[PDB]
Amino acid sequence: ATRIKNELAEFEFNQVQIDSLLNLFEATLSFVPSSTNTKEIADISLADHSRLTAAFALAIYDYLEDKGRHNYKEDLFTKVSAFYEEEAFLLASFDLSGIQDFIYNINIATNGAAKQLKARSLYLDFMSEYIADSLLDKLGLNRANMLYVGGG
RNA sequence: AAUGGGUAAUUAUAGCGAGCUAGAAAGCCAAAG
Ligand SMILES: Nc1ncnc2c1ncn2[C@@H]1O[C@H](COP(=O)(O)OP(=O)(O)OP(=O)(O)O)[C@@H](O)[C@H]1O
Repeated sequence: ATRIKNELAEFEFNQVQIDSLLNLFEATLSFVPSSTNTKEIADISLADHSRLTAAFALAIYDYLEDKGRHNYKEDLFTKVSAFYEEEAFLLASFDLSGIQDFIYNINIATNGAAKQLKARSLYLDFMSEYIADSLLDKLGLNRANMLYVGGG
């Protein structure tokens, strides 16, 4: 808690610093549970649970501000079981193809052998990173919605 | 007693039965670019 209070003080809430706050949770709160007085939710960390809750809560707003509603107590608080059945979320994805054809393009008599092998598998890691972080600001979203990123 | 003859046994016994050092190096290539 003192690690939180030292870095939450001198801090600004904007898209410039929309992303340093997430690592402040994903490092510090990475092992702290959520709602410990329970019988089922024993393993959902507060770094992940706050990351998913902020991921959904933006997507309700982009689902509702496009349909044209402005009040939030009749389609959320009373029509909760209707929203439990209402399809309101996409699970997007992507798949970067041709990764090993690009990484393992090394051959005998390659003038840079291991440096190009360590660069190309890092290059496609940033490319798989930038496909995420450029789709989210083309939209109105950010790194909470990205549930995973890996090898493509 | 003379005289005629040799007869049987053993045919090697007990051990050691290989030990240690080396078990692929240097180039090409790749690296350095
Ligand atoms: N960035 C990466 N670096 C290293 N290895 C990777 C990377 N991305 C994927 N791989 C490895 O390559 C395998 C498959 O990669 P591939 O490019 O065939 O994916 P894919 O095209 O989605 O395959 P499929 O068409 O069968 O779904 C994975 O099992 C993974 O181990």
